[PDB]
Formats: sequence, structure tokens, C-alpha cells
Amino acid sequence: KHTGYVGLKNQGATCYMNSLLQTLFFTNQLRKAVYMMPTEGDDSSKSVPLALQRVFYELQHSDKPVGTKKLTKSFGWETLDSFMQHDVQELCRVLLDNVENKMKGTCVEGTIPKLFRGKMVSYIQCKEVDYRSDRREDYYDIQLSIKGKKNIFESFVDYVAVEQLDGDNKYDAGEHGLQEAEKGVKFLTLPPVLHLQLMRFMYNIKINDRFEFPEQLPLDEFLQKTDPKDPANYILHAVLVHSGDNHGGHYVVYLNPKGDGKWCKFDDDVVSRCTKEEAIEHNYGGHCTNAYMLVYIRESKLSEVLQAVTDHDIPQQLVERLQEEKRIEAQK
Ligand SMILES: *CCS(=O)(=O)Nc1ccccc1-c1ccc(C(=O)N2CCC(O)(Cn3cnc4c(cnn4C)c3=O)CC2)cc1
Repeated sequence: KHTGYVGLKNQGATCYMNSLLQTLFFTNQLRKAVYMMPTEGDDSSKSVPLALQRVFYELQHSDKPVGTKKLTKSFGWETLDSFMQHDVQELCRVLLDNVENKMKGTCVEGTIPKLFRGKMVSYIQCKEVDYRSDRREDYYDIQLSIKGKKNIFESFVDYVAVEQLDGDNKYDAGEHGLQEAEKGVKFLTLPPVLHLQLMRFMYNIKINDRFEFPEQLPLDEFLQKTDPKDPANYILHAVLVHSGDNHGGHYVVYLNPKGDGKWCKFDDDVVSRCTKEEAIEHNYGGHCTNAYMLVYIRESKLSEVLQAVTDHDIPQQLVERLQEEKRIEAQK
């Protein structure tokens, strides 16, 4: 490390896990809140919140690559194929739901939805009658279509496009009977930290087409009502990348941890400084290396989301417990 940052060990076929864990570790406001969870009574192997606390501590203090085996055991993905049969956002949810639940009743209650939860409306509009129905939905991540899309702007256009409900899937309008209708989605809110998965793996082959994403992403036009006080501009924080064919692959994540455009590549135990071009354009696709997930941060939230974490931010009770474990282990 001429980077200051420590890598995670490759201990097994955990695919995207390591890339996702670094992305979460460098969500500093989330890291701090994780450090505050009351894990003192927890059981030292069945607790996912404790096991997340353990990995973050080590990523923050260790000079050697950090292990993840207690973490995987704690949420029960211990088989060759639990990673290959899930999406990256499904793992994230498994992680953030344990943590969110542990935070209930404490001073950090609500941190996870505060950081990751946005709101959208799904609406249905009949074409031959007055009935419209609008219903809100929460999301913690967005899955974007890429097949046939030059870029993120076009994936968003596609995402909010009007879908017809005619002939065979006519819409049931209740007292109005079956009807032709149009349906679509609009954002009401976009959260501070925006997780986008790129739908590159489809039923089971990989799509390697060129798909462009920018360092700065203006999303105002996809919101139902904009706010002149807080515009929906986002800054690219992480690029999770997969290289190779459908079957079998190499996994890296590029991050700019401090949000200043000084980029770093995290390839398991190796971490190196890289160029902006290597982190962004070189993963557009179109050798067969490319992004499958992106993390953007709302510009007006960047300072808070990436607030400096210090050693004092870890309560000593938790530091003592993790130390006693290193010492029990260190006895070979
Ligand atoms: C576990 C990696 S592997 O080396 O074992 N490769 C592998 C081998 C056999 C069968 C499947 C794979 C495989 C499994 C998983 C990925 C992968 O890294 N993913 C899965 C897709 C991903 O979640 C992004 N994504 C999210 N949601 C999606 C889609 C498509 N449609 N939806 C709703 C999508 O692509 C990223 C992580 C690669 C290879």
C-alpha cells in the first residue's frame, strides 16, 4: 500500500462479496453507525451485525489483508452456489436489513433507510376512461436495463417510459371493467447514496455491450417534482466490475473513497492507485471488462456521507471484544 487502504482476502468463491464490502466500508456514515450497534450480548458466531463490525474494524486498523469467513458463516451463505444464485443487491439487502434491525431502539435508528431508501410512484392511467391509480413504492436500489442502451441517461428514459396494457394484458379498472391503459413510474425521491445495478447477466449469459456512465449524473428530469434548493446531481463513488465470460470471472472494485477523484483499484488483497480513465471509461465494455454496479452519491450529501472516521469512533467495549478474539485466535 502506497494507498493507505487495506485489501480483503480471497478465501473462497464469494464472487462480488468483497467488492460490495469495500463499497459499504467506504460509506463512512454507514460505517460509523455500524460501529455503534449494541452487539455486547450477541453470540460471537451467529451475529451478522457483530461480524460486520469485525470486518470494518479490521479494514480500518489492519496492515494485512482481512478475512471474511465468520461473516459468511453468520448469514449462512456457505455453499459453492449461494453466491452464484443471488444478485449483488440481494446480498446487500441481507446485510443492511440485519444492521437496520439491530439499530432499532438505539441512537442510530433509521440510518439505513436515511442513506439508501428512495420513493417512486407507479401510476396507471386508463386511455378510454377517467380512472387513474397512483401508488408509492420504496426502493433501496435500482436495476437498469442496458441491452440496446448507449448510456445511463437512456436506461433511465427506458426505466420511466410508458408501458401499454392492451389486448391480452388489459388492465382491471374495477367498476370500469377491463381496459386499455398506460402505466409508468416516476421518482418522487432519490436517496443520498444511489445503488444502480446494470442488468448485464440475463436468462444465463453475460452481455458485454458498450454502456457509458459519467462521473457526474444529473437526474432532475426523472423526478416528479424538482427542488431548486437541492438539485438531483450525483457524483460517482464506486464502480464494481466483472471481467471475462458468462461462466467464471475476475472481480474488482474501483472507488474514490474520499470523493475527490483520486481513484483506487481494489483487487482482493491488492490495492493500488489508478487513473480516472481506468476506473470509468475502461469499464464501458464494447477486452470484456465492464461495470455491473455503480454507486453514486448526491452532491449535497457528499460531505456527510463521507465524513471522516477516526479511531475514537469505535467504542472501547467493542474494541476490547475484538482484541480478546484476536488474542484467543493468536494462541494458534
Ligand atoms: C459467482 C461468480 S461465478 O464465477 O461463480 N460465475 C457464474 C458461474 C455460473 C453461473 C453464474 C455465474 C455468475 C453469477 C453471478 C454473477 C454476478 O456477478 N452477479 C449476478 C448479476 C448482478 O447481480 C447484476 N444484476 C442484478 N440484477 C439483475 C441482473 C439482471 N437482471 N437482474 C434483475 C443483473 O445482472 C451482478 C452480480 C456473475 C456470474
